[PDB]
Amino acid sequence: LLDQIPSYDTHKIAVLYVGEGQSNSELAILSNEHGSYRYTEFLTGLGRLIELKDCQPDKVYLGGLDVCG
Amino acid sequence: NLAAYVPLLTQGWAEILVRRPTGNTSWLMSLENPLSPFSSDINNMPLQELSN
Amino acid sequence: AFDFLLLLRADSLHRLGLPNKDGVVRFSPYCVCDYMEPEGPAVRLG
Amino acid sequence: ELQTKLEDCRNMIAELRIELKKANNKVCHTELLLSQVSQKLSNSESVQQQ
Amino acid sequence: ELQTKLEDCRNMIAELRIELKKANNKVCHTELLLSQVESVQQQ
Repeated sequence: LLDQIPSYDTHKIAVLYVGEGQSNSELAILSNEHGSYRYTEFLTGLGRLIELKDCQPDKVYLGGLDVCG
Repeated sequence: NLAAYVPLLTQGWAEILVRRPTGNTSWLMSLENPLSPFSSDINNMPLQELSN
Repeated sequence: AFDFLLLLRADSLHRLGLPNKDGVVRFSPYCVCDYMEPEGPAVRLG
Repeated sequence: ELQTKLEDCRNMIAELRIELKKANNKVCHTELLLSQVSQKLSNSESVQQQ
Repeated sequence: ELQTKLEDCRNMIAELRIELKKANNKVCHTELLLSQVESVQQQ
């Protein structure tokens, strides 16, 4: 169990893209599959892009994202 | 990368030698901790260490 | 006068806008922030 | 009527951006695939010499 | 009318054309893939 307490502060940060008129629609924000080009480029700067099926959650913090895809 | 991977490979190797009243014990040692990509020298960080 | 003027805004196609009676900005199709230099034909923007 | 045209064009733009997401996701996927291939080739050369 | 025609101008003239250019970018990186495309470790 201690080995499962990480040696580093793990943080999980949500990222949401709000399209036109979705400022008050949770279901519409969550339904978003694409984003504006600026939003796509903004995502690329957040960190390393890690493919989940290659990740080990003990080594790379996935925050609860499933490896299975 | 020729000047990089050998120094990266070696610098975890060590010997701890305990001299005691009854003798000396020593182990050659080699760290399992890799060099941190986030805090090593920022000139170049190739993954050839893991390749070897 | 400043309190009104400083609420002037514009968009990526340069159309100027001011808050309406509800405080929501509308952008004009006829007024643009582009400094026009003085130094059939379509509608001429201001 | 022009509002109907606007909603039609917005539907078209939504499907175009779905296509953009599909294309960019394929770009990311095959970029990671070719990155893995490059790593594999370099590792293979080093491994043969080793 | 102002809002409808202005937002339709935005869509059709900026967004639609930028998306066509992004489809061009799609085929560009697809060409990158199409042009960019053993067990010795055991021993």
